[PDB]
Amino acid sequence: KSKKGKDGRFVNPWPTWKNPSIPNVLRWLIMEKDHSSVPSSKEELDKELPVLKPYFITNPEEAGVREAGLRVTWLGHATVMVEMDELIFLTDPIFSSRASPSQYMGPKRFRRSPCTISELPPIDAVLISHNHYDHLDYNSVIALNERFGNELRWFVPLGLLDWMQKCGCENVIELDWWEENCVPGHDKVTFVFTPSQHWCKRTLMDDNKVLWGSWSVLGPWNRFFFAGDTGYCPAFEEIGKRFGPFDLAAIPIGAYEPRWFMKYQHVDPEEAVRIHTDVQTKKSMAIHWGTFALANEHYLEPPVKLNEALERYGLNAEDFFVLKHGESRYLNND
Amino acid sequence: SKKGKDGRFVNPWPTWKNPSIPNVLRWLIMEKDHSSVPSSKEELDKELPVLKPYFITNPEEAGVREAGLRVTWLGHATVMVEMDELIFLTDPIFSSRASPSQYMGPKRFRRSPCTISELPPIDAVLISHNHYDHLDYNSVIALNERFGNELRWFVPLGLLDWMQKCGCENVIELDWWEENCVPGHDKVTFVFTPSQHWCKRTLMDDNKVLWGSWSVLGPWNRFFFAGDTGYCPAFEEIGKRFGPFDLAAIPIGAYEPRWFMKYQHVDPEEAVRIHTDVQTKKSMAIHWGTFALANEHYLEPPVKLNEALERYGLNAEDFFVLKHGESRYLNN
Ligand SMILES: C[C@H](CCC(=O)O)[C@H]1CC[C@H]2[C@@H]3CC[C@@H]4C[C@H](O)CC[C@]4(C)[C@H]3C[C@H](O)[C@]12C
Ligand SMILES: C[C@H](CCC(=O)O)[C@H]1CC[C@H]2[C@@H]3CC[C@@H]4C[C@H](O)CC[C@]4(C)[C@H]3C[C@H](O)[C@]12C
Ligand SMILES: C[C@H](CCC(=O)O)[C@H]1CC[C@H]2[C@@H]3CC[C@@H]4C[C@H](O)CC[C@]4(C)[C@H]3C[C@H](O)[C@]12C
Ligand SMILES: C[C@H](CCC(=O)O)[C@H]1CC[C@H]2[C@@H]3CC[C@@H]4C[C@H](O)CC[C@]4(C)[C@H]3C[C@H](O)[C@]12C
Ligand SMILES: C[C@H](CCC(=O)O)[C@H]1CC[C@H]2[C@@H]3CC[C@@H]4C[C@H](O)CC[C@]4(C)[C@H]3C[C@H](O)[C@]12C
Ligand SMILES: C[C@H](CCC(=O)O)[C@H]1CC[C@H]2[C@@H]3CC[C@@H]4C[C@H](O)CC[C@]4(C)[C@H]3C[C@H](O)[C@]12C
Ligand SMILES: C[C@H](CCC(=O)O)[C@H]1CC[C@H]2[C@@H]3CC[C@@H]4C[C@H](O)CC[C@]4(C)[C@H]3C[C@H](O)[C@]12C
Ligand SMILES: C[C@H](CCC(=O)O)[C@H]1CC[C@H]2[C@@H]3CC[C@@H]4C[C@H](O)CC[C@]4(C)[C@H]3C[C@H](O)[C@]12C
Ligand SMILES: C[C@H](CCC(=O)O)[C@H]1CC[C@H]2[C@@H]3CC[C@@H]4C[C@H](O)CC[C@]4(C)[C@H]3C[C@H](O)[C@]12C
Ligand SMILES: C[C@H](CCC(=O)O)[C@H]1CC[C@H]2[C@@H]3CC[C@@H]4C[C@H](O)CC[C@]4(C)[C@H]3C[C@H](O)[C@]12C
Ligand SMILES: O=S(=O)(O)c1cc(S(=O)(=O)O)c2cc(S(=O)(=O)O)ccc2c1
Ligand SMILES: [Zn+2]
Ligand SMILES: [Zn+2]
Ligand SMILES: [Zn+2]
Ligand SMILES: [Zn+2]
Repeated sequence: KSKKGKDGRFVNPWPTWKNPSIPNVLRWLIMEKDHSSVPSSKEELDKELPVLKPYFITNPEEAGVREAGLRVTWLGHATVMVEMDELIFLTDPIFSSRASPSQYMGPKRFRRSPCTISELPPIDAVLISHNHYDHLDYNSVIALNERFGNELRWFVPLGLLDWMQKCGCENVIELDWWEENCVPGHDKVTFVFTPSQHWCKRTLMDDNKVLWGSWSVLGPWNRFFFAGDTGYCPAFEEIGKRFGPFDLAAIPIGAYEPRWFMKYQHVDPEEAVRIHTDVQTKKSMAIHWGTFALANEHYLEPPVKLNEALERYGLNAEDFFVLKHGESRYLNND
Repeated sequence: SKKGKDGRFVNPWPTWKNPSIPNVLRWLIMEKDHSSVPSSKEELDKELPVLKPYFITNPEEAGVREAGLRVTWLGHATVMVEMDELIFLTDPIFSSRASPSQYMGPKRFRRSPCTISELPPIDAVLISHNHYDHLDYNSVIALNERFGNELRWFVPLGLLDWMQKCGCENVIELDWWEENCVPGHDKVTFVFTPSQHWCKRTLMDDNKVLWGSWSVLGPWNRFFFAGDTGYCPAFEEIGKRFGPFDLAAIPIGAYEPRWFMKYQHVDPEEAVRIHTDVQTKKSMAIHWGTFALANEHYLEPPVKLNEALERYGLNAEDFFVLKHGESRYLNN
């Protein structure tokens, strides 16, 4: 322990130790989402954003990794299924149509989930970046703990242990910044909770009662990063130094409109490539975007801006790629 | 005329039927005890396989026109019927949970055979009553969003406000024994007909809106849809005014325990009794298999229906149960 940014707790709750943060939010009702991307008749969306059928549906076998490499599947938004070092773990699972506490108001995904809970292979762990309704889905937790359970190791930030138990999960681990743990079975892999510049909120006045963050999974064979939700911040340089080089990093590239406002909690594609450089990863996956309209940008804009920023930094789509809904990708290491 | 209409108690709608008795006491702490226990995904694939509808692989097989009659079961009471230049949906529920909340309520154990975007052009939807497993807010939004005036909403008395607040302009409030039609081709008639059930969505809105059943009289085929009901008269009356019918969709589920349910939910024997009363050639067996709204085994209703069919001198052909997503072309 020499020079890591730690928490990061004001009076009772946690602010971001990062300097760029400014405290002023006015939340989500009808206001900035509105319709400035204008998703048209679904056939348009099928052409632009085709939802694929994941490999583990047609071929339920083959869903391991056979050590060596690293397989990844994008299940919309921040839902990512990662297979490595004899483990298959999900990240920020959202399978409901609506990311909201109500059934009558809230952002409803314009792209259906590539698969269902019953159809996915045996999960060994779930990673929760923060507690927002588009990353933490009550019904999804219910489904996973109904099919899985005790066998499902939930890795959550500080403050969500109570919530997880109230949902009905027994194998739950609260982690603080730079804290680590593992799956009981496979001790060779370590799951570390690492900083991020975001916030937490589900109800009134519980703002930041629970922590946010990012996850670093250190296997013997593969190293993986998952940013979650964040604006640009110096803690990703710290992550790239302490850990790294990583094999895959999942970086949000969406919901970066009113930068003047979002920039403190949401990178844009330029800042996303900035993250990719910071974390010292070999490859990066474009998560967020494409699933929910959580900001004002055109729903196809973030990939275009990502390619522009990639060219800016002298990189190619190979280094930082965007998948289709349900598409998979295998990556074998040196 | 003999037609038994009704009614208007000193405040809400009665059933006016003799058998009605006090039997409500909402199911939030009532028979929650789930003793049918659907589980074991292996059990669900074998027991209740969800089929993939024809209009998925061949969306153009919209059928209809052919003088006959096609039906597709999309779980619970959600049924798509195509005949006599019409494709109309009935009691559409596509959400997982039939509840006003996202945290409590009956979550279907058999997911919907298809989604809203995948179905062919629907010309009409029929709403039997306002319960959360027959009237689904999100489904209504979806259809009036993909569709608009291109949707004939037929609702009981008291539901016009709800539908307009949802955003539908093509809505018709009916009192049972009243008729109407779809603008384009008026040759087909939609009639709201009696039934023995109740209505409730919130606190103190008990029976503010009517329940009932639907009779669709085309030039070529006549079709009945019961909706939700316990056994009561007027099914003979329905068989009298119109009929003989070609198809009837009769609920066969959510009947146990009997002492509580008999007055608003038929059992399969009473379903066969309805089949006889209404004068239909064939029957489709709706409700059941999708949501657990009672204590009976989730597989029991088909067995009890076949037992009652043998009982009443009828064959499985006369009263058939489809699989989830299966279709059937009842011609002639
Ligand atoms: C706009 C209405 C009331 C209108 C009025 O009477 O003026 C108000 C009353 C309830 C308010 C919500 C309460 C919960 C939230 C509190 C946040 O700190 C701001 C966003 C939310 C989601 C609020 C949004 C909005 O400010 C609402 C919906
Ligand atoms: C659902 C009831 C009324 C039902 C009825 O009496 O028929 C209405 C009455 C007051 C309504 C709220 C008033 C403040 C807000 C107004 C916004 O424009 C939409 C969100 C809110 C938070 C509304 C949500 C909801 O639409 C409420 C709670
Ligand atoms: C009970 C009706 C729906 C009735 C129906 O569909 O017939 C629903 C519709 C809108 C819902 C409200 C929306 C705003 C609020 C959302 C909160 O997360 C819970 C409390 C409130 C005040 C909700 C209470 C209740 O859940 C309402 C009023
Ligand atoms: C009330 C139901 C269960 C009711 C039943 O037995 O049918 C319970 C089951 C799980 C419960 C939730 C667990 C997670 C959350 C814990 C919070 O500290 C309060 C809100 C939430 C969202 C809870 C709300 C509510 O208390 C729920 C949904
Ligand atoms: C009104 C009851 C009961 C009062 C009590 O237990 O003393 C209280 C108990 C718990 C309260 C809820 C807990 C979860 C949420 C906490 C938020 O910070 C504000 C909104 C919510 C949704 C609260 C709204 C409401 O105020 C509740 C439901
Ligand atoms: C049992 C609790 C209260 C617990 C206590 O006694 O402290 C009570 C409080 C409010 C009650 C609900 C009120 C609305 C409904 C009234 C019906 O007649 C039965 C079902 C419902 C949905 C009730 C279910 C249950 O009877 C609840 C949830
Ligand atoms: C989610 C809040 C608060 C949780 C917390 O902050 O600790 C809890 C506290 C009070 C809870 C309610 C108490 C009465 C009811 C009890 C029933 O068995 C389930 C539904 C109801 C309506 C409960 C729903 C939910 O479980 C509530 C609203
Ligand atoms: C706002 C939290 C969700 C918090 C979370 O998801 O973490 C949810 C969880 C349980 C929800 C309650 C369930 C019972 C009631 C359902 C009604 O139709 C609206 C009012 C009540 C009292 C609900 C209010 C609100 O919708 C609650 C309290
Ligand atoms: C409050 C939102 C819309 C808010 C917005 O436009 O941003 C509105 C939009 C549609 C509204 C619903 C329409 C159908 C119902 C009408 C009832 O008489 C009251 C409950 C319901 C379920 C309404 C609840 C609430 O009033 C909703 C959900
Ligand atoms: C707090 C407002 C008062 C505003 C008004 O006078 O309209 C009241 C009056 C109208 C109320 C709604 C009317 C329809 C529903 C009646 C239910 O039995 C409880 C939930 C609902 C959804 C109510 C929630 C809430 O109790 C509201 C929104
Ligand atoms: O568990 S799943 O089989 O993966 C699952 C879970 C939910 S739910 O989380 O919201 O209950 C779903 C909700 C919808 S809907 O359009 O919003 O009604 C559709 C499909 C779903 C599939
Ligand atoms: Zn967020
Ligand atoms: Zn987000
Ligand atoms: Zn009913
Ligand atoms: Zn029903």
